[PDB]
Amino acid sequence: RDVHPTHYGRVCPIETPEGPNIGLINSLSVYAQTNEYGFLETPYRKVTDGVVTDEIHYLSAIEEGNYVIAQANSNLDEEGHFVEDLVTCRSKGESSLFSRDQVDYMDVSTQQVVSVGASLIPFLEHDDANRALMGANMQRQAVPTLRAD
Amino acid sequence: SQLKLLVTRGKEQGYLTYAEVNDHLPEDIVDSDQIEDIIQMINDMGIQVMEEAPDADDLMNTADEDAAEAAAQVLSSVESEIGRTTDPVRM
Amino acid sequence: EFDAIKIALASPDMIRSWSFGEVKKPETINYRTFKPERDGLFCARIFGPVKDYECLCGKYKRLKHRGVICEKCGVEVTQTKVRRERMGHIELASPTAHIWFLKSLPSRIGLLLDMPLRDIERVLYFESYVVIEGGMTNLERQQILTEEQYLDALEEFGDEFDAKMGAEAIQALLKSMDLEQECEQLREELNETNSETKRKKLTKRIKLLEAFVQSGNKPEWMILTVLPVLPPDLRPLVPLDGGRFATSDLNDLYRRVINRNNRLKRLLDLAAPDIIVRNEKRMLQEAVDALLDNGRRGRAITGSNKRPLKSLADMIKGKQGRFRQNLLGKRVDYSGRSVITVGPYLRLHQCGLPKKMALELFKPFIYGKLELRGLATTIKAAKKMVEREEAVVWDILDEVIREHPVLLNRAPTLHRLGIQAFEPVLIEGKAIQLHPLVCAAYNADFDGDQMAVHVPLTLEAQLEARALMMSTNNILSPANGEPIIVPSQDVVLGLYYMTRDCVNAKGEGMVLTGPKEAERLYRSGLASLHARVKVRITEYEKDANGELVAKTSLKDTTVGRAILWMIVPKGLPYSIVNQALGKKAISKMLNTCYRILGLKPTVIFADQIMYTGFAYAARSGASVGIDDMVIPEKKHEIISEAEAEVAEIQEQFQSGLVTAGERYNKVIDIWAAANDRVSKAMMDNLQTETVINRDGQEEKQVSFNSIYMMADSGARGSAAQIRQLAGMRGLMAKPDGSIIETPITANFREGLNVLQYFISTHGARKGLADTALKTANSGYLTRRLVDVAQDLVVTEDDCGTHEGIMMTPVIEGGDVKEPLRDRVLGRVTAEDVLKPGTADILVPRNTLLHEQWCDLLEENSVDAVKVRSVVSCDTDFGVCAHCYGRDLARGHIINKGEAIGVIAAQSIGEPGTQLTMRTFHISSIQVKNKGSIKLSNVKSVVNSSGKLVITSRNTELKLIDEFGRTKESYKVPYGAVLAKGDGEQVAGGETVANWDPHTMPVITEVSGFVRFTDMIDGQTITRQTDELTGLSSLVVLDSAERTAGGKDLRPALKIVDAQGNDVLIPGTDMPAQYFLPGKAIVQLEDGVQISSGDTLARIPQKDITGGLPRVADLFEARRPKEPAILAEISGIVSFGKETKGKRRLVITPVDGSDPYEEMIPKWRQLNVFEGERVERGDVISDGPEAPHDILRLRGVHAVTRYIVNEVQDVYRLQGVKINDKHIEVIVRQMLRKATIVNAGSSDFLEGEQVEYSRVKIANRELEANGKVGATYSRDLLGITKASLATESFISAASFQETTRVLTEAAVAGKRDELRGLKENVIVGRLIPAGTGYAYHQDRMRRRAA
Amino acid sequence: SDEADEAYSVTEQLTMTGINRIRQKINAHGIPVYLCEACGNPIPEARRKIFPGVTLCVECQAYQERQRKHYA
Amino acid sequence: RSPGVFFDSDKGKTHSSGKVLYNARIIPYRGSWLDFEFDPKDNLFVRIDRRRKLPATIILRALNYTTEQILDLFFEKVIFEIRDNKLQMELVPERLRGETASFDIEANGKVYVEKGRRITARHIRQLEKDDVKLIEVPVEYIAGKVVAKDYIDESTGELICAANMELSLDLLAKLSQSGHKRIETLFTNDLDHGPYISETLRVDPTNDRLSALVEIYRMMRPGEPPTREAAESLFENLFFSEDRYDLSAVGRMKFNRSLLREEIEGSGILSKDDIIDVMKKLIDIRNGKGEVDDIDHL
Ligand SMILES: [Mg+2]
Ligand SMILES: [Zn+2]
Ligand SMILES: [Zn+2]
Ligand SMILES: [Zn+2]
Repeated sequence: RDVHPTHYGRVCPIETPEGPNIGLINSLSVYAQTNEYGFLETPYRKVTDGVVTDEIHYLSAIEEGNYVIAQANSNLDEEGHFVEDLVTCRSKGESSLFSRDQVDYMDVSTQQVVSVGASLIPFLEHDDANRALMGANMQRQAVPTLRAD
Repeated sequence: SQLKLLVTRGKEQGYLTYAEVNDHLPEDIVDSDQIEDIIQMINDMGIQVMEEAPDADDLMNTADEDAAEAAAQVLSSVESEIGRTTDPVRM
Repeated sequence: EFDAIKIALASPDMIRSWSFGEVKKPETINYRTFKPERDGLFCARIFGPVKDYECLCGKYKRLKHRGVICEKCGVEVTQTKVRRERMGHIELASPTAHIWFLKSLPSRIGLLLDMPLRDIERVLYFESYVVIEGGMTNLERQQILTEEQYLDALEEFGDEFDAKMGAEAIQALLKSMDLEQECEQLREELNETNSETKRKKLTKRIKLLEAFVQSGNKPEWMILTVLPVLPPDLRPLVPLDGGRFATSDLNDLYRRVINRNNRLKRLLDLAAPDIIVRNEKRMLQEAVDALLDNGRRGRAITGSNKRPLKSLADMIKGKQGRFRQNLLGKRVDYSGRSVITVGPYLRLHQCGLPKKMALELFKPFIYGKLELRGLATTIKAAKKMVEREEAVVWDILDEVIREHPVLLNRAPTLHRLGIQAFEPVLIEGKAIQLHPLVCAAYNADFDGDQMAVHVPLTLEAQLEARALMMSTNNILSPANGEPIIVPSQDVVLGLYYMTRDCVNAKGEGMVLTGPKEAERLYRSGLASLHARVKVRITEYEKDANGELVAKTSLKDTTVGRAILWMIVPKGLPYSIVNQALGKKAISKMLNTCYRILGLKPTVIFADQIMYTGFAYAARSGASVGIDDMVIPEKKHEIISEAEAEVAEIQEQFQSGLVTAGERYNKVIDIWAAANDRVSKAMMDNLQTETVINRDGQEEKQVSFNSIYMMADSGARGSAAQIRQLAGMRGLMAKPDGSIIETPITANFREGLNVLQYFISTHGARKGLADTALKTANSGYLTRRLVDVAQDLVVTEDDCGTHEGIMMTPVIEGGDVKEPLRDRVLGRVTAEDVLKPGTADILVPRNTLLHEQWCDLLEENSVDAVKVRSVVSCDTDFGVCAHCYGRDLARGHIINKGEAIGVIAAQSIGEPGTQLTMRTFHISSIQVKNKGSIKLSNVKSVVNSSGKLVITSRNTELKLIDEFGRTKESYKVPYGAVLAKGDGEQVAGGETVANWDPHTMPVITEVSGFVRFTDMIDGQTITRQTDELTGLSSLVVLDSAERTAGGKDLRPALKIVDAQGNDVLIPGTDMPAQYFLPGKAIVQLEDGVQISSGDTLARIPQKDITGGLPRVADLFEARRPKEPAILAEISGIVSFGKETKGKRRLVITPVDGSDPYEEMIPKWRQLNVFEGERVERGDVISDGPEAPHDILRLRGVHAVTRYIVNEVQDVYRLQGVKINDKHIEVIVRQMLRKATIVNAGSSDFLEGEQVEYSRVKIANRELEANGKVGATYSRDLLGITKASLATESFISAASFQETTRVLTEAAVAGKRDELRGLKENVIVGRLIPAGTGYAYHQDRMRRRAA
Repeated sequence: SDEADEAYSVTEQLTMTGINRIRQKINAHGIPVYLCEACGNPIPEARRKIFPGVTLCVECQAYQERQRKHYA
Repeated sequence: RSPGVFFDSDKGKTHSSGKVLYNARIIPYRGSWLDFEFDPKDNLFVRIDRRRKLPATIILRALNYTTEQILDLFFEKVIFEIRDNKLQMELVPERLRGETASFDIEANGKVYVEKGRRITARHIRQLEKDDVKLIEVPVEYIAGKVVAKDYIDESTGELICAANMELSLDLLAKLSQSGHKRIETLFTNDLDHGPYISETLRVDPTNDRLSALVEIYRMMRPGEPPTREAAESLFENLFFSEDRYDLSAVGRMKFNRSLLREEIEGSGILSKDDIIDVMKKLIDIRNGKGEVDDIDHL
């Protein structure tokens, strides 16, 4: 019934039907694919020693907990070098600060944590979580109008 | 009679799993229907044999009270027999 | 019409009278012409005809033959309603054991015969034999046998030997037994011989036997001979669409029974070998047993759908039987639902109602009125007129609607204000516009919540609704007299914005001729709504006897307050509106108006508050903008310093100066402190930040930041939510309760990035999940509590008693947690309240302590009143009005007829929804107030140090001031070194007790010689020597170390005097030889006399839960296994045998019988000295005290005070307000079973449990008679156990196990008298509670007359 | 009210009575002890400076917490 | 939920004390389950498909393992020597990291730690930087240990002391008469390397492979007479048949990943390697190096 620190980029953390079955009908995130086995995987930019390459790399859930993944909102100096020394990352569940030369992967784009429903909300980052949940659920019931605007 | 202290275990816990009621059974029951009937007799007096850990934080006692000693008698007796007297077909 | 309902066995004779002919064949219909086939499961001639007044022949199709039975095919020309009341019998070829009396646990054929269930189950399924009057040869009557021994003893005897098998045997047994015979034989051989389990079970059996004799039953009617069949229309075979019939399983089951019955009959005709007929009998028995209660014993027969098909019990018993859904909750006519909207234009006694809804719910009213006014000739013409909806139909509608109030109800009816009744204002629309103030009660809001309107038809119903349920009649929460009409959010913010004041607004300073001039300026535009001003207001007061005397003055107010003054009624001071009017002030305004001007002016005034509030919140234009969520500017500094803190702790961790858990704790600690600091920075920046200037420089006033206004008016919001808008939103928790170590240091005004948002998601979804579950399990507490307390009703005006309880201010830990004015308000005083010097009888002894009397109490500073309680009433089967109090939902007093049990359960289950669902947790005695000492339960010694060391146990210090009332509570620990004495003068700053928790004295009374009497060093002593001080300590050890040389000996540290004789302790024949427990810090070794109460021997060394489930357990009355062991009797304590775990402790009286032993498990640290003469109802083990013990020792009043305090504290830690009558009435419903201390002159078994009213009526009847009656012992059961044992069976079979209650009430011939509230709802008569109380009374005097 | 309005208070009680027990494990009193109450080692000055009133050396505290972690 | 091996805790909700139990299921895509449940007294109990619980090492014995190599698998060794004077011991200093010495830790003739001391990291560095390679302690330090393997007489072929034997003074007494110099006890600490399989041996009713298969068959389908190779057949088809039991390829991936196997794919049938790796990972989760699985973990 609840979210785990490996839902990141695989299952929407906010978009669920509130009511009787919360967290059982979790909806898929934007870039989430399924592994060759059946496991969900999400992309990550391969970041070698200090440069964030634009070759992407689909990590599954069992593997992502053995890498220092970057943060989607991490600046870059026109070449793929983080313009901070330390950089926000999430190594094993607990997020943290990690030095420049430790990140193993970066995130593909910042909408990769939320589902298609909860990505049409502007200013999602200024809302209570449950408010965005109710918001996605109620966007999913909108009746088409005469003149769609 | 490990059955008899199985009953007291299920009481002093307030619940029984299928694990416990598979542990403290008679080792000689092969006809599953006997297991069915006896777990029903257990639940009839308390305590209800759910299949897992829960009742952890559910503090709700409809199992009073004359049924308790009678059902304990029936359980203590089920070992004295081997069945079945419940299926007409097999009889 | 009728009266009590009798249930019992049914003979075969009575069953043959019930029927209208026997069903022989198993066929239902005729498959091509679907006439019900004769004469089977749907027989026209047995179970009535299929068409109204038409026989199945076709020959008789007119009413003119109504009543003749067609000679061609036998049917009786009648109504096919008759096809729902006839029954038919099935002649069983062999007898059959009724599975209910067979396998109910306890088996009634079993313990009516005293035969084990296994043996009857053997004889039934023919695996055995059983003798019945086995001649005068060898075998007792009940003797089982088998095939083998049977055929053997038959060689012995062909006659004088009767061993049957199967239901024939059990029947010949049941009939051959003699109830009077075995009952009196058990009498004899239980009288002349008594043994514990023997007398237990045998007197149980004789109870059952004489119950069977007292009833009209017969012992063998448990064994079916004729079987009845339900009427067809109750088990129909309805034709669905497409020639695909639908039936109920009962047709399949009846087919299965009739088939095997016929097959058995044919076998018996053929004279088959008894193997096959045995299998046939067993098959028929399984058929009947699956027809009666399928799934009971033998793996229920499954229908054609794979499914275990239902039987008669499953149509009765369980969650789905009759008793539960259609017998309690039904779909009801004249009813509709729709979406509620606001409609502020209303009064609070009306509700909008759409013309479509109104015209449709009110059809027969309009029809009758259109044909009464002549607007329509017939009723058919009236229907046509309405369905065309003509211009006069609407006017006739508005004529009908006028005074007919409609009931409005919402989905989760959590309490009795969930149903109210309004007058309908027709509303050209489609939404039920519900008045705003009422949404508090209904718990409603306008985001889609549907409400359901019901119409009351009769005149008694309209008068109930208009007199008992109108929305203007319930402005007080029935949980507590505080009103439920408090304005919520638009209106408190409008009222707040009005009654405020800038520091320099328009039109400031000017003085006004009154409030009318205030509005004449404001609307004109010459004064801001809050610009301070002097205005002349004339406020009234009801100081005299109903004389509202005016007093005028020039008050210093604002334009807003004076404009709002025009809506306040007369008798209210201007001080009520000269404040800033948040939500609390705007609630207590309504509250004072109720306490002064009664109810009508309060409803009018509340409507006026709402109108003026909406109007001036509209005029305020008070929006919210993103520029209003002002971040502080010292935020980045606070966050930076907290980050430096966590970096330094992490650095210390990297240098091995801390564990992991402690680095984590310090991180969470510094983050909590930084979060609090940012909250404070923002609130300081935001509350006063309006900085204005008048005739000069500058001056900071409270802010007008609209977010702050809505948070500070109590309109919407608080410190925390703006902490999340402006400050940082703190530490977010994952759902286990373990807080994440990095906090979101941002707000919602600045975004959260992806990680911080993903972190808030955890706790957010946890909270969402726990409200989506907390709702679905909503009325479980209220429902569980009305099962126990439903049948309770205020049934007498006064019971004339002087019992009661001593209501007192609650003072726990420090100071008062609630005054006496609350806990006494509107309860009847039991005995006279005298003044402090007692001076006269001040408060008479039957005075309804309303607000004047609460004032007149606190104006003499009383802190203890003997108030009548519900639980200590005297009336049987009810409660007298006075010993309950006043109906806090109506104000005046309880009436004869209020079903206070239901409203108590509701008043505890409603506020139970504001308590969290999952459960929940949490040096010296320095004076801090001005007052004077008072030590309670004190027995001390003033040692040579001049200090005080109290030798008692229950000694604690309370603070009593100039008036006498208790000021503060504190406990005085044992040997708490008191610098003061007792009762003398004190001030705040002189620590009254200094005591060291390291040591618990053995304080002597005498400054005498030490003496180690009975102290064997090495066998009763341990040779301790602390070489720090070099301390010669002959310490005493427990009974867990030393040898058997002094094992149960007693190390006695005694103070004798300075010549060598033992100093007797003053009062008894024991010198002061304090026998030593183990582990004692007995520093001083012998030969050193010391002060009167030094620590010669020194003993070595408030969590509260809060869930609603803590309430459920508080009521279930469970014995926590860490229970304080009270003292079964006052008197000299003493120990005994040791080292069993169960160690002996016994208390001897001066007078009574001494020997009472109790085995204290040695896991618990004992807490009473060896030779202290102990009180009654003391404590030895300390911790949880089981309430059962509190009852059995301290009495009823002590257990009620305990449970009331437990529940009240669980509700008070969140601030939920609930009265005491409710917990008291539920507690009275808890202790309503008693058992007798002496069987006495009455007709009661010794250890039998009977309802306390039964004992107390019989004993009153007996001591009014010659003898003296039973000496009872009150008992206490939980709600879940007390609501099981109840008197009716129609009631207690609705919600209990149906089969067990029905079988017991059947065997016992228990005729139910409809005098409860569940029964009279099931049967469908008037409840005895409310309006129906009068009818039930006058019908109770019709009979008995 | 609504789903989110009560869910807020459920989460808020959760967070508050989760902060408070982690913050109550913190020692705020003052009584220097100088000797780990299990092993008698001298608690160094610095590890007594961070948490005043700490009555265990870091080694014994790590042991006791490792033991706590399995609920023994 | 995918096939594979899962480790869960059942945290503080069955026992009264609150101690957690740390079971370790093995669910295959098709076949028979296998569960490994501790008990409140820290006893490994393997229960094949959900019926009655059995002691742990009975399945190991059915794998044709006996007690000595079982202890060699599930433990480290400690080697006491009769150094001509009251049984002095082999020592490596990092083992002791968390000890409370019942003696005077001394080498070079030099007391490293006074007796009674909770063994410190300080004395750790002292030992190895000074490299203590054999210590001497009193005899009641070996008085309560357990012997690793078998021990039988050179006199009459009689048992010195059985494998997995609690120690005493007479046991070392008879070892001296046997001339034994290698006391193989185990390294069991309350904190990290706890004794669990040892006590589970103590509770094991059976002693050899045939007894184990007898017990297993009596549990699987009771009533029928057992038989040596009949029980052998039942067991070796229960989790070793290509026909019956199979963790599919995803099951094998989850398995070889949940134990940190270098490979990623293999058989569809279990092995001694697999069940022993499972038991090891379980007891090392109990020790405190590892973590139970979150169920919702995607
Ligand atoms: Mg709503
Ligand atoms: Zn006819
Ligand atoms: Zn009364
Ligand atoms: Zn230590």
